[PDB]
Amino acid sequence: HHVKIAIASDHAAFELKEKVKNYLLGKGIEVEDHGTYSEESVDYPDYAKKVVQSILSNEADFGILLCGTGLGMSIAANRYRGIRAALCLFPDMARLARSHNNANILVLPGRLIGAELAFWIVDTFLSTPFDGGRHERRIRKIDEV
Amino acid sequence: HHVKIAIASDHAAFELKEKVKNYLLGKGIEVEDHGTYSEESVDYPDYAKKVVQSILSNEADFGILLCGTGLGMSIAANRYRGIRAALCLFPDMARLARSHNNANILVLPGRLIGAELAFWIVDTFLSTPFDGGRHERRIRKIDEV
Amino acid sequence: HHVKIAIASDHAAFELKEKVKNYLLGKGIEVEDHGTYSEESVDYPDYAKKVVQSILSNEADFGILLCGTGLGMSIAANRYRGIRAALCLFPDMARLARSHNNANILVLPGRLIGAELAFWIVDTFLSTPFDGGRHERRIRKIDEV
Amino acid sequence: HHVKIAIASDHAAFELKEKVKNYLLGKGIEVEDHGTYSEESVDYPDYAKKVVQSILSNEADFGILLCGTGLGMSIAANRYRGIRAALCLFPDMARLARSHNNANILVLPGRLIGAELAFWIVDTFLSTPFDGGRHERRIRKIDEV
Repeated sequence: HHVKIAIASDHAAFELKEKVKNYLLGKGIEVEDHGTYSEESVDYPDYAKKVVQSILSNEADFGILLCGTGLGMSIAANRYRGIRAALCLFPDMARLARSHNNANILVLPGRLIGAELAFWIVDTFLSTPFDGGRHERRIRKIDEV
Repeated sequence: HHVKIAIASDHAAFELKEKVKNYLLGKGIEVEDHGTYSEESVDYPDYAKKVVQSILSNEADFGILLCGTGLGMSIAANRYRGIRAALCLFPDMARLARSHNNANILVLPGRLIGAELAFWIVDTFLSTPFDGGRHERRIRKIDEV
Repeated sequence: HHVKIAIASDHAAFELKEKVKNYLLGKGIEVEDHGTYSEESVDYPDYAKKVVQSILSNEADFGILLCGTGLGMSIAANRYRGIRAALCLFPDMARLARSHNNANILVLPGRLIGAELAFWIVDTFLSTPFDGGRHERRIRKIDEV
Repeated sequence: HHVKIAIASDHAAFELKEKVKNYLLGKGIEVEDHGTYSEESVDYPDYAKKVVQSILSNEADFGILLCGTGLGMSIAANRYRGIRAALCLFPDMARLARSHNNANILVLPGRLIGAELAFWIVDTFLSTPFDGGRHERRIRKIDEV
């Protein structure tokens, strides 16, 4: 449980964000919730930036970003060198995001998946090591922009 | 059929890339294939950059990028301002990628989905307009990095 | 809105069942809720049978069955000749379930999908006609046991 | 590798059926291929029955059935008492199909999923034990028709 998560969502994925946060808190995982804090309409990139800043500053180990489909977050967060944000719809995607892409942000679709599936994806994401190997060159090439 | 597509993949998604290319060619859609041109091992970011350059230079209207899971491509392509690359696993995701995110690159997982599903995703992506509206602010915010 | 739905779930998919029911009711669609009526533990086949009976007696036009993954319901309901229960995880599956399989029961996974995705699947299921054609022989063969 | 699989598909899922068969054969798993043996048009229920008969006669340990979407096979095979055929689109579904439903037939969508994903689903299906417990009552209730 000694892993620190920075989490954020827009209004469309607020409900799932809350469930994921509470799931983590229930395991004694340290969670910083960057919002949003209601279902009033907000813009996803504002929230991507808060989690990004926390990862780039080494203030959290992993990020979790959520919007309706995950697409907006997957686009906004990956604007930043050093960020590898992975939109995962089932656990094997999270496994590979970690194993192959050394992903540091998990992106979830708040209107598309169920909470219990989200929890399995989160557990896989947080418990899978990076394989290194031939993947390392590829991850470095992402940031050779 | 007057739409121009720039397509690329790594070796893991070469087979699906070829099928998608041929599907497009069979409809009389202009396709520029940036490679890779075999199953010999290559690095996905090298191929993301070729499609990106083509979109940013207004040499193609839409990009299609493929790797094993789509994750590497979704990360690498979204490093670039002006690029909105959307990892879509089923047609409604492509619909929303266009409607809400004005996506200009479709990312597909070459080992995860079937060809006929990929074709439906592609058809949806290429035939859905951007809604504009309140989405426009969000897409602009992505590039306010 | 002149379509009558018989719906049921076990305890694991109670929450989604309620959301789907209320979604339908909000469109003025007639819904008969066969339960379950809480999250206390129950057995999915008991609920499959209630919706099945309603379809076979021509008391409802379509059924909707839900459990955690959809698997139990897809197995239990398809024990009955005349029932074509289709486990659909995204809208194109519901489209084909109707177009090709003339499905009369939609099965949804209550822990795996999000409510808004479920609503799109339901809308597709209820609004897609059967194509007939060469599919008719296949549907008849299902019941030649 | 001492597990015997009976496999069958219609024409729409012939390609994936062949890949799955060869994957199994490459691990030294005994596979009986009930067809179909080309892409000429056939009717899925004819093939469901062949695998079903093999499972009910204790001539194979597990079945694998494939059609375009999996829906036809999931309906046709589950007509038979003693058969628990599970349409699985990702590995966790196969895990639960085994753990909770003691599934004896895996159903795969031949046009919807990629081969490497199918292989992961198959590996999970064949390597997961039934949990028993409170699931046993439910599986018995399926056959109390």
